Amino acid sequence: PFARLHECYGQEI
Amino acid sequence: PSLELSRREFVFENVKFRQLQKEKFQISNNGQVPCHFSFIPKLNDSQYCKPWLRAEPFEGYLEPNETVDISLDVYVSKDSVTILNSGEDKIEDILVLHLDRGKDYFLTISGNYLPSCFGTSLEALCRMKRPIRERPLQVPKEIWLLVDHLFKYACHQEDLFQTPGMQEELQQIIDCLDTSIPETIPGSNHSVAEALLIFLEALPEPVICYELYQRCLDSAYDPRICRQVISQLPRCHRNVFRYLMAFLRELLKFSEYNSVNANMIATLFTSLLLRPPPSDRQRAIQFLLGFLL
Repeated sequence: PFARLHECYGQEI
Repeated sequence: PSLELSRREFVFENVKFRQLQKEKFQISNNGQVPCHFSFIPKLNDSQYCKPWLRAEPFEGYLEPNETVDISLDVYVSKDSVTILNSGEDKIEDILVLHLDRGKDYFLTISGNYLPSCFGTSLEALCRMKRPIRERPLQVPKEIWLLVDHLFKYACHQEDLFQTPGMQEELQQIIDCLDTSIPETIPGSNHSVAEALLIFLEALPEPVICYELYQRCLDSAYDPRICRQVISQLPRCHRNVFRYLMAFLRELLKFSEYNSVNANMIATLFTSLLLRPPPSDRQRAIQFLLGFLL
């Protein structure tokens, strides 16, 4: 489930 | 005891984090007797210059009239990056070259520093949406970009986090992150991986804040209690810690390819994420391992 978190944290980038 | 100097004023233009500069000059004993020269601290200091500067050599003997080249070396390391980033210090200084039983020669150091996202706090980075030298982010875009690259290209990278990258590429990566939000980070996987480590190590405040450090160690053996210490961190620190733990667990899945095992991760990342201002080393790795497994 790393890809979900990473995608979210990439918001605004 | 007399010296002749090729020059006395030196300029260090566009100084960058971890990028070496050298300004060289020649000293020549123009006196009639042999002299001893050495750089000395200015009235009431410990050192003869600031940390980011060094003289090579800083002392010597000169017969009349042999010459010697002096290298004035500027290198902004993790010790100075934050104060120079902040403007609390400037690329300026005075070096006092001292003739044993004689004159003092004053060398003036000037120039300018270019701030880096490296050595900048997680909190300030999460508040800046554009590159430093072009609601807050959950994590700094720069750490996201590094992890993003590794996640995309390096999951199956042999010896990830065990092979050093290329110095040239490291600098390219840092400059890249200082000035852009790129589609691809330049450089090999090993370079990007090492840039990440350098980023964490350069943080003015570690991922796990200093004051929580000791509580982490004490709590090291109770997983419910470790997690709660983590809850005490500021939002951006908590997020970066969780983010990284999740990333490292992701890499552990590909261990058969990238050689990334729990041992290596523990010993490598513990000291980076959990710095103090022995066998505490053991409770530390234990603390981290608790999260990886």
